[PDB]
Amino acid sequence: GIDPFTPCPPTNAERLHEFHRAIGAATPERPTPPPPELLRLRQTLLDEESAEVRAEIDHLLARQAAGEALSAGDLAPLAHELADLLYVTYGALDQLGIDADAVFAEVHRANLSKASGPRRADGKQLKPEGWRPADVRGVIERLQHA
Amino acid sequence: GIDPFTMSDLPCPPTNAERLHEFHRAIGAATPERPTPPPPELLRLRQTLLDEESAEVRAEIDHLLARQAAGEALSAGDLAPLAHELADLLYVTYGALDQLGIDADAVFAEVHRANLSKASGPRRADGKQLKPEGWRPADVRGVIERLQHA
Repeated sequence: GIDPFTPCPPTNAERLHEFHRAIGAATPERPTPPPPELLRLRQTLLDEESAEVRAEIDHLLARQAAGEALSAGDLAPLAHELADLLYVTYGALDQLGIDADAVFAEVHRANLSKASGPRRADGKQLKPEGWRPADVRGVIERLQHA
Repeated sequence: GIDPFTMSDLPCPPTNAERLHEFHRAIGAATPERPTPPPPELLRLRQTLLDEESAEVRAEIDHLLARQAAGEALSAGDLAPLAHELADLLYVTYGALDQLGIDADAVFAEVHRANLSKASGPRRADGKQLKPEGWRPADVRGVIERLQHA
């Protein structure tokens, strides 16, 4: 039964669950339809961070257009903003009670499978024979019933 | 090292960042291990990918909101398109970091540390989060400097 003889490192999705506990945002374990106020907030957070990343890439491109060879350190603001974007993307999934890792694993499976196809002469990736799309409707279902 | 008794299946799954590194190897595009300034073509591609995916997520939230405005009660299944698109957004955000040779997990860990620390602050009367005593901002420059070395 149970006796003295009776732990993977946390993932970034799991970090968002810890964060939302810390800010008192009590987020659900299983997929949960959100109130509209939550959707609007998540939209705003995504729009704001996306714009920040976009602007930073524009700034790096302008420096390159001027003849600059950027250094690694020059990438720090962009890297920071990309991580902030992950933070609000994971954040939206977590507030929806949707396991980001489970959904991501399915999208990764379909993308990796697509990568095994040939390329067109012009370089476009083609799908292989027997390629199955990501079935995210199926993932949501399994999360509801586990 | 390894022997007839070794268990090859790892006790822990790859991180999503690690999955992007695997993806890039699969498309021929074998990306750098350390921070690497990109050519402008690479930045333009990553920008387009982010713009397209963020626009898809945005429109899908708009559609959910329209249905709620109409009096509908969303089901968990109604969230699948949005969840798919948020995951695609993760895919191209991690993809950008991986193409820059920047370990997304190391940068995220620092952002997380600072955000979690801020969450330990008090709230103002109107609920605005305040920083605690001893708060230190995310030092992503320092992370990038460290990633350049063994």
